[PDB]
Amino acid sequence: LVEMDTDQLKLYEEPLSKLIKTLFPFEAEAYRNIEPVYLNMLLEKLCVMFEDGVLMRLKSDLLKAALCHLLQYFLKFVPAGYESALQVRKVYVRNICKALLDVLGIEVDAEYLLGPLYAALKMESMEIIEE
Amino acid sequence: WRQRSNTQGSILINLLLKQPLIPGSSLSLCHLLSSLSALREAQNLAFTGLNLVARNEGGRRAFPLCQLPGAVHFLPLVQFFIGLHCQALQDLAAAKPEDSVCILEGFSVTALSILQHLVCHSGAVVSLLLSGVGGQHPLLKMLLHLLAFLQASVLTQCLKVLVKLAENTSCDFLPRFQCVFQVLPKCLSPETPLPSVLLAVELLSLLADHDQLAPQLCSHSEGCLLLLLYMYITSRPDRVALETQWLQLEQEVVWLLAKLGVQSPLSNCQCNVEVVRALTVMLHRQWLTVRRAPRTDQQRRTVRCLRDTVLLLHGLSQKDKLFMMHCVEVLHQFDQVMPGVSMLIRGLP
Repeated sequence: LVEMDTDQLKLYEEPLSKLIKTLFPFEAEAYRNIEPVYLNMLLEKLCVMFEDGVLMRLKSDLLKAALCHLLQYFLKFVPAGYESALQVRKVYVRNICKALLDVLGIEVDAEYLLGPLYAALKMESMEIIEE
Repeated sequence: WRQRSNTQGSILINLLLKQPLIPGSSLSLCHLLSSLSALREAQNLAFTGLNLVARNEGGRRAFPLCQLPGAVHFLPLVQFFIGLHCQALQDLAAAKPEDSVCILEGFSVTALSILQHLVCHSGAVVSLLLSGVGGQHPLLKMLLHLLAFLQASVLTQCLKVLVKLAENTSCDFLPRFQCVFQVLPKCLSPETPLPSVLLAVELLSLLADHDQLAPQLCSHSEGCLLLLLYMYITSRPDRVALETQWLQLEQEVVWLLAKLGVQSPLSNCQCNVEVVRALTVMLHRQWLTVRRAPRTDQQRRTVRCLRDTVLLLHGLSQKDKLFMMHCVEVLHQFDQVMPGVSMLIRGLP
């Protein structure tokens, strides 16, 4: 929808997307916020968006930032779960990291990406804690 | 492609779901599907991958093949299951109960064969095999060692999987795959089953496309791998093969010969000596057809095979200036073959 909405997505703005982000899986996270049935697939639609990493495509940077914040929230929401794969998450994270590098190449502020970078530090810190 | 490709991926998942799609197994996946905990996690990932495969879909591509990341993920999980089957083969390699472990490995191999059918169904699973350890997949290389080591049927399934992989594989990738067969040809035996040998012949046709196997030649006789395989084909004991199935193995050899004939590149060669013996074996089959003198579909297939055999015999006469020297070894057969050729001309309509 966000690519399709275009100027209408700009008319919807970051807030209609933010309201959806607030509505689902926001802050509380846990098993209840994310459907067991959605499982990887709810993450996978986000992962496909992460794979596109289209911050530039979105008409509004703030809407893109809200989507990036939602992705950062999704990473905070993400906890290892049945039907969720850390390697799949790492591949999504790698797609997110490439998107983050593109945002880094042209970002006025780290903004949501700095929150994503903190999420990037998380798990990588766990890998440092182990490996 | 698109949703229809995803449905084809789902159909491959449905075949894995079906108990068992593989022959000789009561159940496929599920209890048969299931560190051991890591393998269980991989099996859950494979189920997620199967759900992902349902959700999402030149010459090496061949017919366009749907590619699913989940199918590739399932293939990695399948590789872990294959690794458990490989570990039983590795334990057998270490050895100088275990059969039950081999039976569990065989069920895993049957699952791997179902996975290989799924790999034929899904490009991404094939692509992961194509990338390999760095080439041959590390699990696949272990499987190739296992194939060298029921078990013969699993090896035949692996050879069939290799032939499917070879069609998926780029000819340069197939050449890197090629020469695995030369070790396999040494593994292949008259004692080893003819149906397995027919799968090897299908693998040999895939090998003929591969450049390294194409570099391997009938010339150099017994030392040449192709000639030695032809010599086994020339014996044609076919003890495992029965009736049409024995004819089908001969027909597969004829198709492989036709592929060699199509190729521009294709005694001194055991295979050339074998080809006169093979022509005599074809003549014996032709004599049976002459004795039959095509209402049965198998009989109709045999008549087409006899027409193919006659074309191969015509090609063999074109191939050798000394057609007569080859003929003199097969001359008692050749007089029968000439009667058979007249019967074949009568058969042609």
